[PDB]
Amino acid sequence: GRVIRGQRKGAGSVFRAHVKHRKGAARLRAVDFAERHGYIKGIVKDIIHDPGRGAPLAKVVFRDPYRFKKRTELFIAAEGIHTGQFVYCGKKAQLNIGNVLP
Amino acid sequence: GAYKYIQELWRKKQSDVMRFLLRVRCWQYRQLSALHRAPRPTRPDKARRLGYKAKQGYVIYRIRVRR
Amino acid sequence: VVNPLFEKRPKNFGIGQDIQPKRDLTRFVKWPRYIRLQRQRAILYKRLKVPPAINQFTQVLDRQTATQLLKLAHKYRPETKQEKKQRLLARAEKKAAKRPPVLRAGVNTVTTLVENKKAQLVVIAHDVDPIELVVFLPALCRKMGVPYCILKGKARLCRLVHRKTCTTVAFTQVNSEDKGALAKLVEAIRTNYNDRYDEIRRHWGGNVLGPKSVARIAKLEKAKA
Amino acid sequence: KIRTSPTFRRPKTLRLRRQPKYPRKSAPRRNKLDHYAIIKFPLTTESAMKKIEDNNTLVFIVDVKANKHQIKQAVKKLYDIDVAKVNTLIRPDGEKKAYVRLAPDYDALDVANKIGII
RNA sequence: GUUUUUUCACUGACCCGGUGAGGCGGGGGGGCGAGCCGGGCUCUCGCUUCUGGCGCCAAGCGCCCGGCCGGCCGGGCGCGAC
Repeated sequence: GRVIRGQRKGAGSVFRAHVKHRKGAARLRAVDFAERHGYIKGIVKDIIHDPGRGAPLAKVVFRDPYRFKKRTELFIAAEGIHTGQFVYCGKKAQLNIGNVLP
Repeated sequence: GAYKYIQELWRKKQSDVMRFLLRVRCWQYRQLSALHRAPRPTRPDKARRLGYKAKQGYVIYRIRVRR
Repeated sequence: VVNPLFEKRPKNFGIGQDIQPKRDLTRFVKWPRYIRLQRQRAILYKRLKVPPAINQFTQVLDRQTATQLLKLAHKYRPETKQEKKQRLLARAEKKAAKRPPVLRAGVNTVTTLVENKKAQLVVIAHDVDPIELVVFLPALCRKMGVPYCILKGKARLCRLVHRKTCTTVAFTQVNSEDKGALAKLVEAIRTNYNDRYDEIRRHWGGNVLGPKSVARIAKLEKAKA
Repeated sequence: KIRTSPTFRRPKTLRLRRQPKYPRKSAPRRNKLDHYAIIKFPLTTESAMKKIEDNNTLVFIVDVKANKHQIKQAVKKLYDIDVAKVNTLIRPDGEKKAYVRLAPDYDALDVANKIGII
């Protein structure tokens, strides 16, 4: 009549993930006009360790194509990426490591 | 009298006219909130029967109940 | 004369080369839920196979004829709230010391004089929101031989009466002088609605796709020829 | 004219200010913490009478709601005297005790004759 | 014709994903290739890739428009940014 461990795991409180020191959501950059029709250049700032992820992450600081601000995206660091490497993203971007394209 | 013409027109809900009007409004009413003020009765005619006079102080809400 | 310092300093709005200018984003705005709602209602009217009892309020009296009917309908203003007081000073002149013709407003006091045949013409408004108030009325006037005409605006028909909106407007009897204009309005109305109502009954609205979906069919026609 | 931002933010509509057709309460409720109602009684304790003769102060028992500013007028208004500073502690009894240090242009032991403590 | 009905794509409810709902779809102006003796067309690209800088709040070119004594002291509106 006691609930099994898996059923208790589904609830939360105790079996939830420890997301305190997690260095952020590893996601790509959002699609816009500078992704779909051409490319955009953004520099790799620093390869970083995410607690609770085997692979490292990369703070790749792109220039904002619309605003005066400068945007920063947490990519999954490709093997052979380094700091100050130019990573180009979009349709017309080249086919080499880190260089994301559709 | 205008009301009797709307009366039997609301009894042919199966009609081509009312399979459009009850279908495109049932679209419209899902996109508005669960419980909000209607500016008027959708049916002036039906609200006539149930005692709604169209004077100041009478309020008509349009609320949805999950089926 | 000229200043050689005044230099052309142009911008290169190519992708990535320079920042983008403050250009038109009106058609990429996240609109309020009510503005989005009323717009893609007007769109569903253009897609869904609208039945011809509702579509007959798209066949409207044109620009040139509408103002002619309003011109004669402006003669027949039902009296103002302050014009009401000016009749009961012409009263105790005769006591202490016939009526002129007007418009008849609303759906009740029109449709009670369509079966009665006491309307020489009916003026329908096209944008009654709970449409069922009027849907029957174009059909009603076809049977009783009253010429019905449909206008663009219930507010502008509500201007003739001293109110916000008015659904329908009828002509009972008119001034014996001004029968000519009233009778010539009938022939252009009677021969554009009543003489061809069986054509209006087989007249379906909507069933027109999006203009980029319509413009993709053209691509699939220009590839096989 | 074009929408410069892709977000429809609510337009800044005009608002009017409260023009009352009647005041909610008939009159303003009077200041119940008067200069008499704020200082209850001066302490005539040997420790208090020491503090008056040794440190140029007075020891009053003050209403628990009082600031150090309200007392600084309360002792000024009722005793025609000036204040250097006020040091308020709430006793274990639950009442406030103001150590009203008087400025040296006046005498503390002499004004203790005026208030009538010995 | 009318319905039962397998099979393709249609969008329009309905669901999902992103966004600070920032350039979507047609069409044109403007550059690369193709065919006829300045000519009118069939389709392609539409601006940034040698380096851990810089880039926002427009220069430019148009046009009306405020005074005082056709010459002297500025703001606004369009392409630029179809």
